[PDB]
Amino acid sequence: VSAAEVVSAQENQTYTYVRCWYRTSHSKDDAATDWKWAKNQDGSDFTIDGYWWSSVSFKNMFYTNTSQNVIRQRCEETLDLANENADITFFAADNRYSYNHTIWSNDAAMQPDQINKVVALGDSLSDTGNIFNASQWRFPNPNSWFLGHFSNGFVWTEYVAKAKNLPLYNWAVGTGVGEQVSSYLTYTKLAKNYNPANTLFTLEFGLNDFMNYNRSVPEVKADYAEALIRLTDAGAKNFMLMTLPDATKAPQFKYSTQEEIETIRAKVLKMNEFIKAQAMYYKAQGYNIALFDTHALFEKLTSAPEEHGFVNASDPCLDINRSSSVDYMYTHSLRSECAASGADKFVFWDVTHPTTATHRYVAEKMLESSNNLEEFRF
Ligand SMILES: [Mg+2]
Repeated sequence: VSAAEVVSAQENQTYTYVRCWYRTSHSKDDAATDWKWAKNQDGSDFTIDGYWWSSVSFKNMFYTNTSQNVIRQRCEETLDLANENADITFFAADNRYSYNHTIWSNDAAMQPDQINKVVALGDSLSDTGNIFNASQWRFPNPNSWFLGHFSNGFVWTEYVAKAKNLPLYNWAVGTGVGEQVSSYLTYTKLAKNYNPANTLFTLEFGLNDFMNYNRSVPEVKADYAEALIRLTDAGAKNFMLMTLPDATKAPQFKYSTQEEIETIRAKVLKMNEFIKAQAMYYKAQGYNIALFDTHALFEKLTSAPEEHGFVNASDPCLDINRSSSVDYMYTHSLRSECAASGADKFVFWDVTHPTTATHRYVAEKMLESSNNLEEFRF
């Protein structure tokens, strides 16, 4: 995008409204959500000033001078739910028909030298709503998956961002990581006072490539190395990396052959050694890298769930008893064991994805790692 098209979009100042989403139930066993327009204390509609921009139709981001904390506070005050599990999220919307557009809060010209946002790249372990908006709010079904998250609540990146009180800008899609990098590079050219050294990047991918597309280990390794080359060349300094959990331990592989399981598992182990090597490579160059061994953690969770506060690591919480992508389009009841224990005691929500309690557990172990993240300046 041209420097003239950047200033041209920035000068096209308007306003929009804020859609405040929330979990309707007080229990995380129920994924259903609803929304209200953010209001001011006087009862008038809350608006934010700024400019829109999109590289392609309906894929709009709204850029505002208003901070994420001010917007979050307006939603909290408007909703007044007395719901400890409200799990509020918010977006820019002109009216009830708008998609859920991400609000980018522009940084100040005089930012201190400290991490001030999280930018996530990856797949369904990280997506907070991209494929959901792209599918017109149909995939995954919003009665059985929490508002576009492939789980019953927040994913690990949201828990990390929450713990550090940082805004989270998500590029993960439940379109490839190379395209997500290109998209991140394009949208941030429209951001004001953007310094990539103040961004904490999260990156996880490879499971979809091995599980769904049967991609070779070298091509996935090459794409991963490419994503880090492109981000570091564009000024990225801070990363949270993770090894891949062995997805063959998820319930969906009850329905796969042993030969398929062994193939995928072998690819995962090879990729994980490469991820560890990549983390070392960037650490050696002076980058701030936090590597967490999610693979080792999932081996423990799936072999001894009781040692980690879980009762079941073998079945989905949802009553899904097959592996079919069609199931993401429909509403499902919880299976009896999960309705009895609560979803906070199951490792898996559906046949593939962790519950939000597992996502929180992973986030907390990641936050602990590298001496409470001693190389990052928050
Ligand atoms: Mg490649």
